[PDB]
Amino acid sequence: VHLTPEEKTAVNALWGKVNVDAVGGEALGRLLVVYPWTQRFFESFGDLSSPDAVMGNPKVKAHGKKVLGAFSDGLAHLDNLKGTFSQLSELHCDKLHVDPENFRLLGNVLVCVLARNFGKEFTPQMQAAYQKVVAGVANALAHKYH
Amino acid sequence: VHLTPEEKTAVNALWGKVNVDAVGGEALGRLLVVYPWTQRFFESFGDLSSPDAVMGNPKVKAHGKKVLGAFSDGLAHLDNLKGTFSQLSELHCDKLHVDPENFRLLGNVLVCVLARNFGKEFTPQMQAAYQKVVAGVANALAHKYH
Amino acid sequence: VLSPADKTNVKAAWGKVGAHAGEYGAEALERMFLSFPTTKTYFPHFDLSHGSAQVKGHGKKVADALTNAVAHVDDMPNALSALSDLHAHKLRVDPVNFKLLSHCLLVTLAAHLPAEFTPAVHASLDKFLASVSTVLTSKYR
Amino acid sequence: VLSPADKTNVKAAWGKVGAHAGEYGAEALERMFLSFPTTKTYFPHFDLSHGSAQVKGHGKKVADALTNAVAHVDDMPNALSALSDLHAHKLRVDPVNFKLLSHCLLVTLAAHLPAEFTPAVHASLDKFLASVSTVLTSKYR
Ligand code: HEM
Ligand code: HEM
Ligand code: HEM
Ligand code: HEM
Ligand SMILES: [C-]#N
Ligand SMILES: [C-]#N
Ligand SMILES: [C-]#N
Ligand SMILES: [C-]#N
Repeated sequence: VHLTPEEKTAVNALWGKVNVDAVGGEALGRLLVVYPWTQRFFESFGDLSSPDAVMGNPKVKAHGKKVLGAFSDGLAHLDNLKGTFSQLSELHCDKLHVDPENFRLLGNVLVCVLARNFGKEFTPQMQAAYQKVVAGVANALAHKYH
Repeated sequence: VHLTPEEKTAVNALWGKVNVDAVGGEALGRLLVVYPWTQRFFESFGDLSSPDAVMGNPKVKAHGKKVLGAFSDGLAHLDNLKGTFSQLSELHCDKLHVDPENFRLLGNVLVCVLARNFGKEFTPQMQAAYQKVVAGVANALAHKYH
Repeated sequence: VLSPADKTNVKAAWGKVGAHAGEYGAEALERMFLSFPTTKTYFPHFDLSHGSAQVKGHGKKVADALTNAVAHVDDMPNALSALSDLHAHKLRVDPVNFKLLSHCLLVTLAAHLPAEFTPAVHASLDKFLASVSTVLTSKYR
Repeated sequence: VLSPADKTNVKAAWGKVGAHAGEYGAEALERMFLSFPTTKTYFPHFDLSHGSAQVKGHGKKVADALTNAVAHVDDMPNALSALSDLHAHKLRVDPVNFKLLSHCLLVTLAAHLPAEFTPAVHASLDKFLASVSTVLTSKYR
């Protein structure tokens, strides 16, 4: 993932304002809502019967927070993404059987939360940077498949 | 792409019966007919205004031979695919802008064509073996995106 | 979205399939389970062995479902609502799996009906299955 | 397949756009051009420079097309037969690009109308935009 000097600085700046305790949960939540079938991988999380149940579910919030954690791990090592996500890939890929297409969906859903929580500060330029970031995380997330 | 010995003799045994002057044209023609939008990348080829025109098109048949060859070339280098397919990946991804999903579709159409030209011989085991190949070829061509 | 011409190739096509759909449905599954191992996690307690009686009978079911889908190719959401409830509400089946199945049914069909599986019929059958996949993988009640 | 609840969310949410319908269409377009550069290959002779008038104008039509889409959300194939003729027959736009713009529209909405972008409306706008994408990438004449 190449980010020009300006991008790297603008990316981090917004990411530093990201409510590490609410955004991860809203991203995972939304993924579960907008793309229903993804719920099948989370049958142990409890209630997911309604949009309000999903967003308000404790295990969705707690886990989503771990998800953002992984993303930040990616933001800190954009040059060693495959080594950074080698552990998570074998899990999703060979242990959980998650199809790669869902990585791209979550990556995109996060971008939407970000746009919703930051508004006009999430400029088209800012978006473009985050789109290379999410693609890189998703791509590295599927390496044990390529 | 890893193939157990048995598969390697079976795959290459069926492939050795492949008419090298038609199958490629059939697979490419079918892609253009089944997934219409792929015609945009071949707009100077002339008449693609109907299935018959597409399948009969001289240039579709000619280019399809070049496509099959790249596929035969892969069957010979299943251990260095991203390497062997590096130039074409550069061509298809950076110069052409062909979304990766289309590589997957072409690989499958090739399979359908194989099933159509060989019948009972194209067994579920044979297909299974061939699916690993095409996905291997599509992944290699998509590398520039990875 | 299917065209009139698409609906005509579909009906005619499935027509020759006739009493062989059932069998074409079992082969498809068998091919899907072999070439795409991960699809079996949707069938844990099944007996997915080469030629299993369970695979052939279930194949028959998917087979009749498509037959029904074709007769009602104009109002499929209403006709397939029950199976929509199953794969989308209960099984929560990832849409990628349907492409795998649709593909395997095309391969199977191409293998049995060489002359009928023209490029035109191919296209149409693909659009048809894709539309069937969308209804089964959607939550619309 | 859209549910009776999906249509209801879309109608509520695309109504707040009001006069900012093609201020939002221009943004999603720019967002798309900047985020996913290959999409600009569909606009060879367009001034795609930042703040271009041609992209603004083109953003208006896009937005109005969606408004007309919302209005006939239950007869889109007929409603959007012309756009289908343009994108499917004449421009042969690869399906992946509709996913890119859709996503970019979902960003212009979450940015401009946060209180509308509830999870249920998000998921409903996504399905709705996928249905419009199918209709415009399908030849159904
Ligand atoms: C590309 C973005 C993604 C990232 C960065 C990510 C990251 C993670 C992390 C860090 C864990 C926890 C590791 C552990 O403690 O063992 C995890 C678990 C998991 N992820 Fe993901 N994930 C992503 C996408 C997905 C997608 C798309 C799905 C499929 C819907 C998925 C399904 C799961 C499941 C089922 C678990 C195990 C949950 C449990 O604890 O029961 N993930 N993920
Ligand atoms: C995954 C299988 C594919 C293989 C093995 C393949 C192989 C080839 C080869 C060997 C060439 C020759 C270029 C050279 O001499 O360097 C070529 C050209 C080309 N391919 Fe592909 N290709 C594949 C898929 C696709 C797809 C899906 C598209 C998009 C619809 C596509 C579009 C093109 C175009 C536009 C050209 C240039 C044609 C021209 O001469 O004007 N290819 N391909
Ligand atoms: C257009 C394609 C498909 C059709 C027409 C179809 C049809 C059916 C039908 C008719 C049933 C039986 C309902 C009953 O019990 O009466 C069924 C069950 C089932 N289907 Fe599908 N199906 C399709 C695709 C898929 C795919 C892609 C998967 C996942 C890989 C899948 C997984 C299942 C499962 C898990 C069951 C329940 C099996 C059991 O527990 O007995 N189906 N399907
Ligand atoms: C929600 C999806 C979309 C809608 C509703 C839409 C709508 C429209 C409309 C209304 C026109 C104007 C034609 C006229 O009346 O003069 C148009 C033109 C066009 N669209 Fe789209 N479009 C969509 C997606 C796309 C996508 C994904 C692409 C590809 C990147 C694309 C490429 C074009 C092109 C190249 C033109 C012709 C532009 C020109 O030369 O004036 N559209 N579109
Ligand atoms: C991870 N979800
Ligand atoms: C190559 N087509
Ligand atoms: C059921 N397949
Ligand atoms: C059309 N944009």
